[PDB]
Amino acid sequence: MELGELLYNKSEYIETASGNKVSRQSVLCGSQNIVLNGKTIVMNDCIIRGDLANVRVGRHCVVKSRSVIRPPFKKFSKGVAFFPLHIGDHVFIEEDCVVNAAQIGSYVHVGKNCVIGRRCVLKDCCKILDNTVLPPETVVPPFTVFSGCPGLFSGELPECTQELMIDVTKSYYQKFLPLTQV
Amino acid sequence: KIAPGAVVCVESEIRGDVTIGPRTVIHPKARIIAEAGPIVIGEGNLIEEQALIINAYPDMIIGTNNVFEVGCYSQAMKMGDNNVIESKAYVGRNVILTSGCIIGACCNLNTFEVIPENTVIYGADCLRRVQTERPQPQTLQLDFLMKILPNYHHLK
Amino acid sequence: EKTAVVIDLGEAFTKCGFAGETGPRCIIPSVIKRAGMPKPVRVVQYNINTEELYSYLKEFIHILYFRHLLVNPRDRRVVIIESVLCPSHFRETLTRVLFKYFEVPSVLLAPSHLMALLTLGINSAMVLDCGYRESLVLPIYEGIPVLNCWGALPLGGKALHKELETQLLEQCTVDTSVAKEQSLPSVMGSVPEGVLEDIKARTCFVSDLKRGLKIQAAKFNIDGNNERPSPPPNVDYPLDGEKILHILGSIRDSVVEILFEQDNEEQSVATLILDSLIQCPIDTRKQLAENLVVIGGTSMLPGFLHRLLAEIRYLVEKPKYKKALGTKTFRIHTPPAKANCVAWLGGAIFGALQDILGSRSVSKEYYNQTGRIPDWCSLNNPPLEMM
Amino acid sequence: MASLLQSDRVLYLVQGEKKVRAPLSQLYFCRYCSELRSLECVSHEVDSHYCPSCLENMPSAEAKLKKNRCANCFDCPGCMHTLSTRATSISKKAYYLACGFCRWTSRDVGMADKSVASGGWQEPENPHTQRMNKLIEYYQQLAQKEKVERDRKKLARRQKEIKIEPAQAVDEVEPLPEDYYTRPVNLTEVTTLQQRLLQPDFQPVCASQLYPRHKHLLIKRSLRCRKCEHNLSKPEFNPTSIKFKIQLVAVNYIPEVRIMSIPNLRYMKESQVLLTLTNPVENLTHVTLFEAKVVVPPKELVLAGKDAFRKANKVGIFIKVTPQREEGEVTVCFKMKHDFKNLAVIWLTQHVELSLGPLLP
Ligand SMILES: [Zn+2]
Ligand SMILES: [Zn+2]
Ligand SMILES: [Zn+2]
Repeated sequence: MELGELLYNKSEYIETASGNKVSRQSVLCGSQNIVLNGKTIVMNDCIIRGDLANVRVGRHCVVKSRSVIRPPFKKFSKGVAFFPLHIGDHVFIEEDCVVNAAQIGSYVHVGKNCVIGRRCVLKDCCKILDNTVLPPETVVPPFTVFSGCPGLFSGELPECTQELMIDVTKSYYQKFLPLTQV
Repeated sequence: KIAPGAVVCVESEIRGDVTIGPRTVIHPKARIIAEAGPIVIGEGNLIEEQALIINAYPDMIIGTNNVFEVGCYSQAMKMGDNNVIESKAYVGRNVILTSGCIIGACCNLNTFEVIPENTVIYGADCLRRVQTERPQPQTLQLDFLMKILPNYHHLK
Repeated sequence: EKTAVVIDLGEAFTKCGFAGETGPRCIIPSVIKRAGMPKPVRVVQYNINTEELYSYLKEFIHILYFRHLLVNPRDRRVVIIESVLCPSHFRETLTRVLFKYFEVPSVLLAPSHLMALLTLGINSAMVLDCGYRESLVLPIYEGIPVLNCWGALPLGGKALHKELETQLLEQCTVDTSVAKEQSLPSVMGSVPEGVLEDIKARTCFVSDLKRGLKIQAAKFNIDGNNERPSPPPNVDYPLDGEKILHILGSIRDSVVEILFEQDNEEQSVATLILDSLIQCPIDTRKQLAENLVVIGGTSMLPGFLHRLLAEIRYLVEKPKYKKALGTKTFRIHTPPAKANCVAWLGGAIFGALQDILGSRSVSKEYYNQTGRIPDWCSLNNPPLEMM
Repeated sequence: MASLLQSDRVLYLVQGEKKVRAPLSQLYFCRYCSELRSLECVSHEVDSHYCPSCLENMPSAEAKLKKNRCANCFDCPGCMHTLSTRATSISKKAYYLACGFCRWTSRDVGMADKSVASGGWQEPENPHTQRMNKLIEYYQQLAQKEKVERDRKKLARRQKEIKIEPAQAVDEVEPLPEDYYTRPVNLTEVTTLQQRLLQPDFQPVCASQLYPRHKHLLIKRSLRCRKCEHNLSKPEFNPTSIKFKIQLVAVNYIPEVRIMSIPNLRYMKESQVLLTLTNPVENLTHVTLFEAKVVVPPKELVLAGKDAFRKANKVGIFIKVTPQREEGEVTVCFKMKHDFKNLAVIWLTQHVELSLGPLLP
């Protein structure tokens, strides 16, 4: 797979001191509560809701266009508990994804147009296939595959997936270069 | 027309003749398009991000306390009370939703059917399960919505 | 010692489980599910290049073992026959896939009609076993099963789908997603079997004979003589595709009248037992009449049995069997375990069979040496006991 | 990642009892015999049982006794998703099961609330269990007498009788109730064929009789080489652990070939395909390629240690391909010879198949 240079319009993305590439169309609500660890790329129309709870994004994370990252809220009979949304390192989230997870581990790949239920916990090296609906409080064990509507356990991933995931996430950021005018 | 106590975000795209009932909250990037006729949104309704409500010509009365989750698309002529449309659900032009209906995420309601009260539609095959136990009266979820909706969004 | 395994065999394909009576009866309908294939593929075909099959059993077997049941296959081996009439493939092939892919450490193979009587404590006849095709009647004596009085029909229920696809198409409104009434055909050229089934599964039932016959009178509206009664109430079936299949209440009533038509053909769903009793020794009919056993999923079709028996009894008065047999009753012996379950149990029973089991079993060794497994239908069955 | 990187275009042949061609990322390399092994050619063993929902570990003896099922977790008969236990305060905690996805609850079937969060939910026992136990004991006694008779016959060539009452036959079968002839059928009240088959002991017709069944346990599998009996992959016994004791994946031992660019392929027209060869080890690796017809460079390539073009431990090489078929997919096979340092110099020859895709007209 000749990972071609993902040449972007240099005017559309702001590079931060930590190396984050964030589109000008990105919606950052409660930015004081949104911590993007270095080498993160946030694409067009991405919505991150940090107003009521912290959103912590790990290293080399890629958030594709129209992805909505919202921390889950737990309603108790005496008040509403605000849970921080934790995303691990090398997490890649496809387009049109709805994320309500309490925690997403490292090396997790979330497929296109996936809906993650409130307070789901995704462990490290998890794979969610395209158009998968995870019910609330679903816990995805490490190296497991869930797919379908509802998203059911289909099988486990080989251990080699972690080694592949490291190279792809690092290469993806390196290939995401500003459009050098030819 | 924004009713007293309704919260409409500056990032909300509202086009046409739209009436927003009291305590209704519209999140950023919501799109409400009243082209074929006026869209009437009742009291206490929640419309989340990427929700798309279109009243289009064949080329809309929405009841009280309905929830429209992220990326929902609704073309329904009529909706009852206390309905929940989950993320990426599609409700077709000729779907009649009564009161207490739950439409699961990624369900496609294209059928010319009046959905009976207390029906849950779930799965890729849109299986209708008549809930034989009274769904816990949503009085508990309405109490949270009435106390939470005015507190988490900058009321104009 | 560890006992035992139980195999899919027809309506029975869903019967995966392991012994004793506690096992799950894991539902496998059984298909592959191969990626490049249209799915599913039914891999259960006779008259199949065996290679195709080879690779299929290999994979299924691998699968079932692999996952489905905890198996640790080298220690438990059972093959049930729900067939006597299985041709040598694929049995040859089944073994063949064992055997070397799957090293098999002796296997006993056994028929359903024997595994049938195991539960009632009855060692005597009649056994009617009805399920995926081809239905079998076989008096079992005490001891020998007697093939000479061997009988077989369709269906059992495979043909009910034509009867149903057809009839669905012969009724006809689907109320489509566009609120139009449309033809079934052509919105759909076909009705997938899963629909058909589902509809069947829950909608078909067998009527009492006095009126089972008025249903027949609908066909035969003779000179206006119809006395087919009003049907039950109609049903909106919701159909997938966000279509609605309206169903007349009248179909529930007709489909099941296949089982029972009398053409110029004999009404055979109903005989079988009658064409065999006339074949059976007189000295044993005394047990056979009266002591009847019915196993097989299709007799879960309700009201089936009502008629059934009425019919049969009915027929006992047709002279032809009457003068031939004289009369008497019939009594049903039935387990409490479900119709599908008796094969399965008599597989569990068989773990009890361990002192015997390895003896009446076909050796691995032998097979390694010849590879010949006896068939009743072979001129060389070796005496396996030479080894 | 394997499907994202199109690893399915480059297959390596494993020479064993069965010839298997698969992507290098799906294969294991046996350092003890220095041979490539497929997932199909290796032996699969059961290491541990676990529940995917409660993450409880079950010993193999316990899984056997419990028929490989989770004792506390159940499957919702409505959607096959695992149920969760919920509590309500009654003027004392009362517990019921509910599904987060389809909203199904144990109350939908009339099941009374429990005082305990787990263990109070029991499946109906089979009413005929005692009948089977008596029949089994009867046939075991007969099998013992018959076995002795066979042993006496073989030697010659070289106990209160269990009385079982036969099942009483019913004289008349229950007729179909009159309600079925005139009553409207509600399709939502009756269970589907799949829902009936989930309870094979009694197969409920009505949804109110459709009880939740215990969740199936999953298994952690270990992989061993059949030729040398050494482990190629061994996870830890605890289902919550992401660590492996042994990870001998082939991609860490054999140079990895990838297709970077495919030219417009035409019948009998020589075209240059761009491959990348990546050295997986920190040491210098020497690789020579040997022969649609494919023509490979005859010179030995030296790849830098892992710390068209040369960049670190990967080199881009052009090969010439001439399609020999008028229609279909263009596939080429070649032998890749490289040196191997066996830390457990051996020359290893790998058969590599490339799938370039459909031939253009
Ligand atoms: Zn437990
Ligand atoms: Zn459920
Ligand atoms: Zn070797």
